[PDB]
Amino acid sequence: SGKSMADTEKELDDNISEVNKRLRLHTVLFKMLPHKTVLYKGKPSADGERCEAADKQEAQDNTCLHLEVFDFAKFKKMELFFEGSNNADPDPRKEQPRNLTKIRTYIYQNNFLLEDKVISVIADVAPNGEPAHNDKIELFYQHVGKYILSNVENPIRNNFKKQFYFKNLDYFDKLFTKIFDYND
Amino acid sequence: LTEDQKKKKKEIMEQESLWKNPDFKGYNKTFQELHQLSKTFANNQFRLALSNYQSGVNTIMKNRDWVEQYRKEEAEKKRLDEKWYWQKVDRKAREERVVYREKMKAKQDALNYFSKAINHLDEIKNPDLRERPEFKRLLSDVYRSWIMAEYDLQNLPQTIPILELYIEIDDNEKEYPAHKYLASAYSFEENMIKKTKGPDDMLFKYRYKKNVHLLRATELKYGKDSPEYKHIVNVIN
Amino acid sequence: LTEDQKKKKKEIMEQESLWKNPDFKGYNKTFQELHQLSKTFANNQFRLALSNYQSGVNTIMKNRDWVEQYRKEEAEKKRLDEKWYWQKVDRKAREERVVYREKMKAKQDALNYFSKAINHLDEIKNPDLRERPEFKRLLSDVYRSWIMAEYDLQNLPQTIPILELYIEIDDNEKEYPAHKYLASAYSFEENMIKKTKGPDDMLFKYRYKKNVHLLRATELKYGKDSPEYKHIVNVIN
Amino acid sequence: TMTARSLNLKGQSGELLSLSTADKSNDAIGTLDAALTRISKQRANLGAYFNRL
Amino acid sequence: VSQLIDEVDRIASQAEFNKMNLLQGDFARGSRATSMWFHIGPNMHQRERVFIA
Repeated sequence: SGKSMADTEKELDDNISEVNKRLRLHTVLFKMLPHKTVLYKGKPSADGERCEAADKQEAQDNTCLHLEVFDFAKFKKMELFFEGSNNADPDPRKEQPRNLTKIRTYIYQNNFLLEDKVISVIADVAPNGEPAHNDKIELFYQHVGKYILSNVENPIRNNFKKQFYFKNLDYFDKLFTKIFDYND
Repeated sequence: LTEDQKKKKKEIMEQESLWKNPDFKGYNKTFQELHQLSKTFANNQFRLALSNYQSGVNTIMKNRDWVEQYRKEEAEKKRLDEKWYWQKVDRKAREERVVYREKMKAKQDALNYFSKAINHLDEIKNPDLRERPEFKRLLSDVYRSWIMAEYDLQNLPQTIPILELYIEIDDNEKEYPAHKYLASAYSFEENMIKKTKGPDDMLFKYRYKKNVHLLRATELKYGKDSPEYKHIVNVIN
Repeated sequence: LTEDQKKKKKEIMEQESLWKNPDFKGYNKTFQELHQLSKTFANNQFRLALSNYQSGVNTIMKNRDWVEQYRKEEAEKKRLDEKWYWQKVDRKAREERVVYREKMKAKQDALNYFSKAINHLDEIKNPDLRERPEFKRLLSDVYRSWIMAEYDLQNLPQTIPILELYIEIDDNEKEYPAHKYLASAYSFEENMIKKTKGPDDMLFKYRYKKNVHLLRATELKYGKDSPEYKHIVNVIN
Repeated sequence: TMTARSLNLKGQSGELLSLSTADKSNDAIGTLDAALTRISKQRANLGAYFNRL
Repeated sequence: VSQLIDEVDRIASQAEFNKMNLLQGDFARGSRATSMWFHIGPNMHQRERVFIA
């Protein structure tokens, strides 16, 4: 019943929160690849929803990580936008996390269907706040129209986070971690 | 183990249990919960869908009992014309055929019942009711038993559209066995193309889909930032 | 050494590795890097071209496994009618025949796949796409495996038009193995004219082209006005 | 049907004035079994059809 | 003698009729347990069994 829905949604809110708390750690990559993975360092740009790769990838003032994920075409993209500047120290083994201001992800291939529609773009504008931040997640739907996850009926809202968004958060946080471990 | 690892370990054990080959304790637990959910749901078409699903599972359970009884009755026979090795092997092969053919018929009857359970759930058109955990909990149980019934008889290509519908339904997706079976069934299909010298588009389609669900199964059971996830992706490329 | 000589030494070793006979780690590396490029390219016809190329090399890799298994199975046979020298001489010769005939069919299947990879690349008509590093690397790798598949079976005249197309692509002309194989294949053709008592125009054509690619391979590996460059020039002049 | 009804193997090992050769002898004859099977049974369909008519 | 032994193994392996192998160890079972059942009368239960290897 609605009890099972409420508990499940809570588990998913916490699942996206714990991974967002791990994603905020990838600041360690600014002073610093696994296969199918291309990482760019950059800055939040344009309208604030996209990440612009740096001319200087190693630059100390980069505050966004742009990761492109490929398989068999570009399949996924993530942009991690961080609040706050990086530590002056050039050694990445010493760097600390920065709460994310935003997480923007794109799905191009391996498109998931939520009630038969594809949410190709997901924009999280409060990834390190209260786990229950569905009103902070914009969904761009293709059959791309803007919907807010909190206005999604709920299962639907639950399927969104478990089938689309948690996936990208955990897929990307791991690919960023691979790059870190390989160069660290 | 950390709060995330403890959660993951606990969940994988619950998921492996969820996909456990059917037995009487699991049967009892499943149908006691489904009937309580039916009473909460108060929908005649769901009640009918559950009645058919339960009849399908009963077909499977009765078959498991038949197979033990049959093998027992055969074991207890005196074989006077079994002087040669080839006679023993022949008779063994004939036993295996009788068991396989009866299991095949039980699967066909069980899937006719599962199909009826789905046809009744299809008749619940109100979107407020189709989004009920009671509705998709049953539909998940039907497809799960359906997938397993086919899997046991090596009908792996047939499991793909049902596994795919299964993981799209009501939060099932984070189930490691669901991705393991998808990966194994896709692997079979890849091997079929390699053996039958089929088209390249299907070879690599199936190989890719094996690798996607192999990688996802790896992520789920062995964990993010495991040597295991690191290795699999580096091989997959 | 100079900075250019140190750089050159490194590059020649990388080029020798590039032309290494296929194995499982090189197969992985080769397809992994070709996999990188088709991803960025995002072109269905290039995706198909790579799908066919990889199926071609898979034919080659499956054959290499077959050849070991065949030789293994023959080695493990007890050969009772093989007590005189000529008898072992025969069975060795037949082993070479069956392996050669199966390798010939594997080459034919691999080249049908490579031909399909090229036919799909031919369908990329936009000159802004044909000039992509992704396009040129795959087209080069398809030609390289094609050259090697023929080379291994001594089909050297057949390697010439493919080597020539290869060196025209994205600085491939600066590859020492490419000029070594061209020079060797041209040398074979020169020898064919001398053995079959063919026309002088073709004798000199093939001799000339042998010497051009002999000298160019020398220049590329040892450097202009090196003891080795000076030597080859003095022989030709 | 057309020659591409079976594995239409052309030429034979050794020196030729063509650019094609047959495949593994073992399969080549096996292919002719396939050719014989494919066409004869297609005649069987026509035979059977005649009986239907 | 040596080749005479090898010839026996080859006869057993290659001795085919209507693409059935009649001598090697595919009796009383090969990939399938089916053997040489002959249907001698017009009705069922008018059958014979042959095995050999």
